[PDB]
Amino acid sequence: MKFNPFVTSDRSKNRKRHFNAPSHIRRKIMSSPLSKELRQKYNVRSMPIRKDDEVQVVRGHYKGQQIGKVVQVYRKKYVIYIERVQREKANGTTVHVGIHPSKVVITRLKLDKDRKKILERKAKSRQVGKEKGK
Amino acid sequence: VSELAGHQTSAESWGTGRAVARIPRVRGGGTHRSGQGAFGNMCRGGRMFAPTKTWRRWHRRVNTTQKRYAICSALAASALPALVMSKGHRIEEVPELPLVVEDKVEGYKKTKEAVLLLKKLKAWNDIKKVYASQRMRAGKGKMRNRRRIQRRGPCVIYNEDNGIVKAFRNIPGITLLNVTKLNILKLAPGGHVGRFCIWTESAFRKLDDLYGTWRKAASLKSNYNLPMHKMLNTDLSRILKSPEIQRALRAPRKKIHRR
Amino acid sequence: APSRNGMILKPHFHKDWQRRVATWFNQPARKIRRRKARQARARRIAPRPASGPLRPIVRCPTVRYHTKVRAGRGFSLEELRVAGIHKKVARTIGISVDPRRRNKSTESLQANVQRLKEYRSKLVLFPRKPSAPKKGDSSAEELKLATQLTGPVMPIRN
RNA sequence: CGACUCUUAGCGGUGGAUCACUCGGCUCGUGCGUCGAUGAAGAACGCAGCUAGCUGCGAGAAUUAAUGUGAAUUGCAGGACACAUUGAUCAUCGACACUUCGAACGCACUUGCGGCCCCGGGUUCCUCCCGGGGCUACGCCUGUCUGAGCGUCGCU
RNA sequence: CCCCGGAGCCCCGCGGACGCUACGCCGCGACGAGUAGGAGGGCCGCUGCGGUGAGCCUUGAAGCCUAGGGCGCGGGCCCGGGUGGAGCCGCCGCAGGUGCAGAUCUUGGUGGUAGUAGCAAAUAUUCAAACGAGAACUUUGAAGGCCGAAGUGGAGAAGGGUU
RNA sequence: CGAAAGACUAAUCGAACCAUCUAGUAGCUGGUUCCCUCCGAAGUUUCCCUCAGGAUAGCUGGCGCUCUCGCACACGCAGUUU
RNA sequence: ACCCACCCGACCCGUCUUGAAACACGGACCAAGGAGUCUAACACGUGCGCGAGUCGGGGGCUCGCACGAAAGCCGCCGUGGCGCAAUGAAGGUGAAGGCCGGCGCGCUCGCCGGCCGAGGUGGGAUCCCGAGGCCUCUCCAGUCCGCCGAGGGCGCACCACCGGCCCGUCUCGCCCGCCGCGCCGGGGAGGUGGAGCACGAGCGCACGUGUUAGGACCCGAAAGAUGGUGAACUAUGCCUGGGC
RNA sequence: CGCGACCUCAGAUCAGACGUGGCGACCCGCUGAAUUUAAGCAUAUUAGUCAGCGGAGGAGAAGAAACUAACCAGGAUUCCCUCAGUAACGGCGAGUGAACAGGGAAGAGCCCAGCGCCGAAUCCCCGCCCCGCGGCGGGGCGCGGGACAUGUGGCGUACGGAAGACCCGCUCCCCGGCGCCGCUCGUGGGGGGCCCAAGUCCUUCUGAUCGAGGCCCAGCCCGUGGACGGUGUGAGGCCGGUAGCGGCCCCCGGCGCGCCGGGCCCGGGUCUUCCCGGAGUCGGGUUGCUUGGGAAUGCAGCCCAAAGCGGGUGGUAAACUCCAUCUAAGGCUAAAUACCGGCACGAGACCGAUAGUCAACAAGUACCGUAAGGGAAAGUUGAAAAGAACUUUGAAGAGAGAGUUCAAGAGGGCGUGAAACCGUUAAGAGGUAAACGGGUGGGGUCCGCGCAGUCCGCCCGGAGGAUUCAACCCGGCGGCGGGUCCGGCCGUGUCGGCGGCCCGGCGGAUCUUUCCCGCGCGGGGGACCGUCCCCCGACCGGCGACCGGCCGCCGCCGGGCGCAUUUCCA
Ligand SMILES: [Mg+2]
Ligand SMILES: [Mg+2]
Ligand SMILES: [Mg+2]
Ligand SMILES: [Mg+2]
Ligand SMILES: [Mg+2]
Ligand SMILES: [Mg+2]
Ligand SMILES: [Mg+2]
Ligand SMILES: [Mg+2]
Ligand SMILES: [Mg+2]
Ligand SMILES: [Mg+2]
Ligand SMILES: [Mg+2]
Ligand SMILES: [Mg+2]
Ligand SMILES: [Mg+2]
Ligand SMILES: [Mg+2]
Ligand SMILES: [Mg+2]
Ligand SMILES: [Mg+2]
Ligand SMILES: [Mg+2]
Ligand SMILES: [Mg+2]
Ligand SMILES: [Mg+2]
Ligand SMILES: [Mg+2]
Ligand SMILES: [Mg+2]
Ligand SMILES: [Mg+2]
Ligand SMILES: [Mg+2]
Ligand SMILES: [Mg+2]
Ligand SMILES: [Mg+2]
Ligand SMILES: [Mg+2]
Ligand SMILES: [Mg+2]
Ligand SMILES: [Mg+2]
Ligand SMILES: [Mg+2]
Ligand SMILES: [Mg+2]
Ligand SMILES: [Mg+2]
Ligand SMILES: [Mg+2]
Ligand SMILES: [Mg+2]
Ligand SMILES: [Mg+2]
Ligand SMILES: [Mg+2]
Ligand SMILES: [Mg+2]
Ligand SMILES: [Mg+2]
Ligand SMILES: [Mg+2]
Ligand SMILES: [Mg+2]
Ligand SMILES: [Mg+2]
Ligand SMILES: [Mg+2]
Ligand SMILES: [Mg+2]
Ligand SMILES: [Mg+2]
Ligand SMILES: [Mg+2]
Ligand SMILES: [Mg+2]
Ligand SMILES: [Mg+2]
Ligand SMILES: [Mg+2]
Ligand SMILES: [Mg+2]
Ligand SMILES: [Mg+2]
Ligand SMILES: [Mg+2]
Ligand SMILES: [Mg+2]
Ligand SMILES: [Mg+2]
Ligand SMILES: [Mg+2]
Ligand SMILES: [Mg+2]
Ligand SMILES: [Mg+2]
Ligand SMILES: [Mg+2]
Ligand SMILES: [Mg+2]
Repeated sequence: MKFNPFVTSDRSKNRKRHFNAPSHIRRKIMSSPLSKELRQKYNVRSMPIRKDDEVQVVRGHYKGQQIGKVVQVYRKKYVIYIERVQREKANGTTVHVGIHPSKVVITRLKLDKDRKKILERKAKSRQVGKEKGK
Repeated sequence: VSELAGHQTSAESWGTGRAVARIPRVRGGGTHRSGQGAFGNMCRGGRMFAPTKTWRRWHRRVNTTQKRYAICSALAASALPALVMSKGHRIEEVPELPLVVEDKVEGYKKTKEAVLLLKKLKAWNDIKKVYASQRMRAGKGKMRNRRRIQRRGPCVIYNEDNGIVKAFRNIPGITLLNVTKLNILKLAPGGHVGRFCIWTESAFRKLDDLYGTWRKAASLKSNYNLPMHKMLNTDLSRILKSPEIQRALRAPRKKIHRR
Repeated sequence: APSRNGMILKPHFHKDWQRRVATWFNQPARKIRRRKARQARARRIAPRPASGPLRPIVRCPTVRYHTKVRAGRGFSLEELRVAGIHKKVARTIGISVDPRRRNKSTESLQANVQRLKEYRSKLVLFPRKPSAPKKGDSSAEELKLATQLTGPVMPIRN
């Protein structure tokens, strides 16, 4: 259960919170898991997906073991566009098909300074909890 | 329903003589809502017949002995495998029905322990059946935060939380009670009498101190004892084919004289 | 119209009463709020009784109640004078004082002096500074209790 | 058989019931309990690269600064930026800013007429002229200055 | 002059239904109009809640439609097929904004009336051409007509507000 | 307001219009939602500023209780008659 | 169950009405909506708990309430309500009687010892006792078991009647009492008013029906009241223009 | 005829301050109806209610007795429960209607004028310096102004107070700063930020899964987390969250210690001598409203108009008289209490687009009205726009093919798509309008058959074929039932232990203060009674409350038995 008497557990409230979410908050919502490989290395479950990570689509039609680079992040549409994840429209023009970030797995991160410091913060909290549990 | 609901219009009846129908009709304007039908419980817009009030007598208060009588009745039938099995609880492989346990079970701080306990005691197959029942609710309570529904599980009466109520918490189905604060809403859910519980020896000792035996007061509920029984020999089959009674009955006329 | 036997009864629902119906959906929320606020006040007045001040014993008025005895509002001045507590100080040690109480009979007076005497015996006046001057009790009766007294202080039992 | 009419069924229309959804209501509760001449509420008129409405803002006008965040915004354009840099975008909001009416204040409501001090062009204080700036409501209190009275006195 | 773990049974007292949800099951008689009105029973029906069905459901829920198959005195119900595309029901309790043909009822929709009434105030149109997919109606030219300077002309006021 | 018609006062005048008191009151019209089963009326009484309504008797239903004995072994009651 | 045929039957519903197929009203058709509710108070019935009691509110103690604004507990458990006592306008008064023996004159009156203790008549479900049968494969003896049972009893509830007691009231009477002897206080007999007593039945909770007060089954006036908006139409006055 | 004091008055765009409007759920002061009820109506009622005006605050108002009472007396205000639908009012009709006591929530008490003493000992504003400065303050210094004796400040206010003499005991309280230490209850106060568990494992459905079985180890992992939401269906483990006395960073609060700057020489009792109270107010008369308040509950106007052992109250007018009880005509005060407005949250046996707010949407919008005001309708393609390229007919709208989609029998007002009503297709009928009830017939539509439906099941007789038995013993296991209650555990009624009784506790208006402790009372012992527990023996219900042996019976497994048996099959 949730016991904190200031959170909500109220369909209408959670959905309204979700759909009318502000960009910086959507960043967090649009997170996606690391590959087991990276999960081992960084000590982090998942990361906020970003403009030019390398990525697999895990479920759907485009479900496949190819590793496409991310193309853009349409936070309004809760979606990311990926390199070869696309479909030919009526008149031949390719159109980047949206995939939801959570149905995707990050194989290669785009590491900047800030992304580096984020991963350092998440790994540290994870190991504090393991120390507290032990 | 709101006070102003339905009456926020100003609407007069065009009286008789206009054909139409003597309802109050919205006054003036160049809209669809003009010369309509206000206030009447029948009209669109309108005003529900006998709008519901807040001061409906919601709460309902019950005599204290009666409340206790119910709670004794539920306890008494938490024994009786038949009444527990009939109430659905898969209590087939459980070792003894007023199921009482060691008081390390106060100790446990992890679900891990609490589940392992339930599997040794063979009470897990109730929890298993709780998982099996988890399904979506029928209809409008879905859109009002009652979306999922399931079974009631094993009760677990404890005497003191030394950690226990944390341990049994995520195990779906389980409700934990204090002995000193029992509740008929939980001991007889659905107003239905049986329910598999799991006692802690510390708690299971305390019951007689709480409720008082037949020749001893409550000694904890000031002025109380058990309710006395109306009839003692419940098995009437043992009565009716006794020597004493069948001695004194005419022989049963049983021929069938048809027309 | 009345029909065959019944109390010819007068209800008072002729004014606009539904405009002034007062529901009680508060009450649980209220009861808690008081209770929190109560526990806070205890914690603020740290070793002082949660109760309040000590209050006198007092008989009720009228032939009806007469026989019973309650807590009164505060100890009279004569009762403080005889006990030998300066009225302005008595407030500072948790002794209720009203000054509007007469004192008719000497049976009610000596009882209420006895009360204050007893209070002063079983009271633990802390010194102003941790450095200990006169009046202020020993650090023994201080360490062994900086304890609050639950319930009414020296309760009256008829 | 013929047309037409009636009945039933199939399929198609018309129409939007039903069912299923719900970023809305309705009710009960909790905490706090804050507007204004330092110009409120309300109104007006403005402001977007393409924008009418809703919203958001005020000639610094879909916002400036700051702090937090850490790559977008995205209908299309265009762009920026080096996202190893105060740094996109959101959020917060303490600095800055805040057109005109409005208690509404120079007097009027035409958006009309003014007065008084200072500044720039205009002069070379020559007042004009133009532009900018600052004052110019009523009531009232504490003081201040100037006064009034065959009001009550004193000295001359 | 004996025992039913065996008389063999139309009566069996040694143990007892195929039957016994004892709110069950069974037998005999009698009777059955009904407004207003009253009461009982509804395994009749609607929506939500506590229980409960190791219920049902993308291998197809609800709803909808059906010259298909049935049940019930009836309220109603169950199955088949179609359509649909995401939830829904049985039982035990509790709860109610719970069942429509009518209210010159309310809101929305649709007919017959009906291709009917009707498109009749103020004399008037015709020929050719152009454009154009297309001309009774546009435009140009030609003719014939009217308003007849108290104008069907030429300019404002108010009002409109971009005409 | 009226050279007077109760005329006119924004299609409204023998008392304008708007919002509220207001869901104003109504012994009077109208309507009042599923099935089966069982029982089943009254339009007469007295009183009433009562006569298109109430009250009160009556007539109806429901709940019962107390007894009775077809369990070879009955008292009481009647829209009769003697 | 779809269509068609034929014989017989068969006027359109709703409604008010003594009477509706009516030349009585409402109704073109379909969908959705649409009217005996809730609160309070009373009464009776029924179900449950406890019972001369019962009671829960209000308050408090136990939790951040996930379920909890629940659940539990309280010398508050009873301040208090209702109930356990009436009757009188009130001052007030306030439900026991009998018997026996003795002492006062047994005076159907006054005082002292013992015994019983809510009176009696009729009817009363039911219990109880029970003469006597009625047999047993024989003549008698003879405990055991029934079945019935004439006859006789205790008699619940309830009903009818008669007694009795309490309060009010009247009438008539004769005695008692003492810190205060008094315009003091107390009793008796016989009527008569009382929503009385005569070995208790209530309290709380729940459902039902009925009756009310509330918008009170739903729809409906003509009116009434408070506070505001309009003389752009029109009525009349005035100012300033125009026209014949 | 001047100059100077003061008094009363003006004027300043004089210096510096304040007030004005809004909101209005709650609150305070006025004002104040009528529908309505009374079955009519006028008093009454509706109601001191709606509308009207005024003014506030986070609450307001009230409040420290000119009180209750009549007691063995209580002791500010507010709130709840009760008092109580009571006392009372009332065309004594309809109807209306309090208070004290009692129990709670809370709890807090104070200050002037006066009377007096103190060189006005007081206040405001200037100006210079040091600190402090986003709630203009401290300290110092100025012959720098003014207020003030027509009275400022200290002491002091009815609970008495002052001044005096000696009885006693001793001396911390406040603020302006500047630091510093412990982050100080939802279990680290408040705010902000950023963080923290476990499967996309197998197979298999599916357009997509989130669905269904599965995952040896005791049960895939995690589980203080199986709330909720999102993600192409239904997800504890995909993502955000959720749990946690979990983490880190900011900021702010609140309280603890140190230093400085100031202020501050601040008691009590005892005896004496003094001191003491709010006027056009009380009170009366009155008229009008108001109240349950009745020969006047409260408020008013007008007239009269006080006193000081007085005055007020003491619920029936007055006189006499005793008692009781307060101390009016000046003021401040947190708390429990209220809250349909606001900001910010949480929840629901509520509504689910004719509902729920007028308003799920560009709604107080469009639109109407001169104006006050009135006031709608209107949600849904799909998982994704993949929103139909291209070919062709047409001036075009419209089509026909093609394509996308799981589907366009989802085509931009597009989920589902009822009925009325219409078009057509098929079938059937047709001069008494249609339609209907009952009864048959004919035709259709499908549905069940049968390409014999002769339907099964027992038992038996015969005829074929095939496995191991049953019957019996033997060994093992399990179950039932039984009495000898045999032996022991188990418990009901009784009796014995007075044995638990102090190693058995509660309760008691039983007793005792021979006791103890604390102040005749409280607490604890100590007797006593009632109730609940140990020891063994005896009798009895030997009770479903169990064990152990023995018996009898049953069943299963395995041993035995090979075939006139016991099965299977046709
Ligand atoms: Mg509505
Ligand atoms: Mg449904
Ligand atoms: Mg208290
Ligand atoms: Mg058709
Ligand atoms: Mg619609
Ligand atoms: Mg019948
Ligand atoms: Mg009927
Ligand atoms: Mg869907
Ligand atoms: Mg409802
Ligand atoms: Mg209809
Ligand atoms: Mg024509
Ligand atoms: Mg022109
Ligand atoms: Mg009129
Ligand atoms: Mg109505
Ligand atoms: Mg009438
Ligand atoms: Mg009957
Ligand atoms: Mg009539
Ligand atoms: Mg007639
Ligand atoms: Mg008819
Ligand atoms: Mg006729
Ligand atoms: Mg009519
Ligand atoms: Mg008609
Ligand atoms: Mg309907
Ligand atoms: Mg009853
Ligand atoms: Mg009645
Ligand atoms: Mg009603
Ligand atoms: Mg009306
Ligand atoms: Mg009138
Ligand atoms: Mg104001
Ligand atoms: Mg009337
Ligand atoms: Mg009437
Ligand atoms: Mg009238
Ligand atoms: Mg009144
Ligand atoms: Mg008002
Ligand atoms: Mg105040
Ligand atoms: Mg006062
Ligand atoms: Mg009081
Ligand atoms: Mg009462
Ligand atoms: Mg009144
Ligand atoms: Mg003075
Ligand atoms: Mg989930
Ligand atoms: Mg989901
Ligand atoms: Mg996670
Ligand atoms: Mg009055
Ligand atoms: Mg008197
Ligand atoms: Mg005040
Ligand atoms: Mg809609
Ligand atoms: Mg709709
Ligand atoms: Mg709506
Ligand atoms: Mg819909
Ligand atoms: Mg739609
Ligand atoms: Mg729809
Ligand atoms: Mg489809
Ligand atoms: Mg579709
Ligand atoms: Mg559609
Ligand atoms: Mg849809
Ligand atoms: Mg045909």
